[PDB]
Amino acid sequence: VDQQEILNRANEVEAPMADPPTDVPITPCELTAAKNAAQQLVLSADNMREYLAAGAKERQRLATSLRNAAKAYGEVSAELTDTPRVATAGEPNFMDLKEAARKLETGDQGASLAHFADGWNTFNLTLQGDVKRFRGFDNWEGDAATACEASLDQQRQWILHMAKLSAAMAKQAQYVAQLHVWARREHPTYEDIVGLERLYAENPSARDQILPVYAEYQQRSEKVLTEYNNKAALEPVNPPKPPPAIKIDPPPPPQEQGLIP
Amino acid sequence: GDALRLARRIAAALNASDNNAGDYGFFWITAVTTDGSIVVANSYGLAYIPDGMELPNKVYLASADHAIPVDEIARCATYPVLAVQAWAAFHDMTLRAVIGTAEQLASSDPGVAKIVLEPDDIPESGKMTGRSRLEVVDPSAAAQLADTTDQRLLDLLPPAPVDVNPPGDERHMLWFELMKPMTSTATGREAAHLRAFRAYAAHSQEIALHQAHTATDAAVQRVAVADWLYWQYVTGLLDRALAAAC
Repeated sequence: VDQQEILNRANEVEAPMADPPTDVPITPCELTAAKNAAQQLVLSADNMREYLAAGAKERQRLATSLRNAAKAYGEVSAELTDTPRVATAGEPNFMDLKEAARKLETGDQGASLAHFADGWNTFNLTLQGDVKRFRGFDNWEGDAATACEASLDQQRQWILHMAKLSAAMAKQAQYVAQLHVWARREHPTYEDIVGLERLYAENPSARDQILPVYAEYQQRSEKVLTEYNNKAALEPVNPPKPPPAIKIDPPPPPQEQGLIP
Repeated sequence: GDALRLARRIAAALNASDNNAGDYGFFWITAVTTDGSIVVANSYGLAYIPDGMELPNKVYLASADHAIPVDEIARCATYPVLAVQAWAAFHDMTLRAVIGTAEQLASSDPGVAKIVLEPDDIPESGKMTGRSRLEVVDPSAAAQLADTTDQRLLDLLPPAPVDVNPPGDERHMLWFELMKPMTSTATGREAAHLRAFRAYAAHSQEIALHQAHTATDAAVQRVAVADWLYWQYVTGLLDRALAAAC
């Protein structure tokens, strides 16, 4: 049993963990489903960021409890809710082919989403590497030591769960970026629809064979939009509340013995 | 009771190559009741009969009736089977038969004979005569066309336009725009088709207005005035139908 070990472990557990990312994920294009995915990630990252601050307050309380446990062997306004779910559209309504094309290729095409995914995946890896703060004691033994080891273990398991959720949001943003490049590949490019409209305008003599291509060009666009409405609907990330740290109150002053010779 | 054969005759006549010239999504549907009343409907817009086309004396157009609510007219837009059904529904009659080609007929079968047409069953000559389009959709307007002497034909129309120059036949574009939602089966293609057809209606009307105000021939402005009055009716019906479903 040693007091300076406890006093050091308290400072170690109270110390700053990784800074979570703060940059917002911007929608890859101007389609409604893309914006809905980006806004869901905005809400998920905001709620996660609040819950990580709550875990920081819990580690502060655990450090205070460790200091009071060390003094026993000598002398030294809202709460966390769930994440809101962006309401997403079902099968999409009719949209003009030129308009769908013009919206699909207006934006950063997934750069902000990739930066979001990079930041949250790095954050994942940093919290994973920072779990030696919650290991057992070398010299400190007994009932209070076992209770403190249990509290540290609960904080370790919560931190690892938080890392898994950070990885999940990163993979969500990555998925919407891949879905957008598939949509850019499969949907008719704007130059082709404007050129087709102009080629009907040049020879209305070809008007009886331009219409089966446009229907073809419509149908695809519509597969794209249906899939982009269905697959860019992201589940909100609901983190668990951080477990309460053990509360150890300050002890009464120690009785000096050998007193009264 | 009789004239099922006359119904299939006119049903073959609409289905000729005279006016079914590669229009994507255009088809006709002909139907007759137990009374013997003949009703037709196409799949382009509301109260549309093509240019210079006539219908026989018994024939009612389904999308052109006044005893039928405009909201259930617009509900049946571009879906001509449902149109002749709704015509029979409020007009109290039971449909004896529906004629056409079975691709068009795959939608509905409530006690209907489902008459199928083949490439020999349809002759490729239209050859039918009857009422001009103004007399089919607006016989009130066709009667005050007929009491107008050939000099006073400008009393039916609004004044001569402030532009003396012709407006420009952009109709080959607006028609195209019109055919664009007909390549879709998404919810809301009906309404977009009706908006593009309303723009085609208004431009056609302005062209007929200028055509009557610039010509000096009897039959020529009678064509132009009848065209103007027809597109006046069509623009009004499309505006009411687009407005009633917001």
